Amino acid sequence: LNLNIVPLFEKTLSASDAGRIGRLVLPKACAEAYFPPISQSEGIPLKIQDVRGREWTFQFRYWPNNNSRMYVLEGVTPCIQSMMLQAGDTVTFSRVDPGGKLIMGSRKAAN
DNA sequence: ATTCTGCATGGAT
DNA sequence: TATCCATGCAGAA
Ligand SMILES: [Hg+2]
Repeated sequence: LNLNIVPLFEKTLSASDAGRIGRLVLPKACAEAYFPPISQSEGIPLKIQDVRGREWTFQFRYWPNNNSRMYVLEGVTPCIQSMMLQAGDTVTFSRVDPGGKLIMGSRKAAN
């Protein structure tokens, strides 16, 4: 059958996202809009392939923030290093239709 | 000291 | 006023 890659959204890494803590923050709008919906704080494990085949597995989860939710992927440090990534570079998420498989990529900062 | 948690804050807009 | 995510910041180990 016929296949296509739908871009979902991107995230320009912050220091907090890029450093040692291992959590990459997702803006709520984007999280709820493009990832599986989730009803509990401690969310689900989420598998994302990269261009060169490799599956990564993060916990996709959130906490109560104000009267809403703040969202994150936990356990990302391996992947960031593997991709030689820093604050200011950018990660792009993307979906493959039909079937809705999640994949990812990144690019270096503008300089 | 250190890393991990689980939020809460407040700066930026 | 409001929103909200980058970073603070305390337990707990
Ligand atoms: Hg990654």
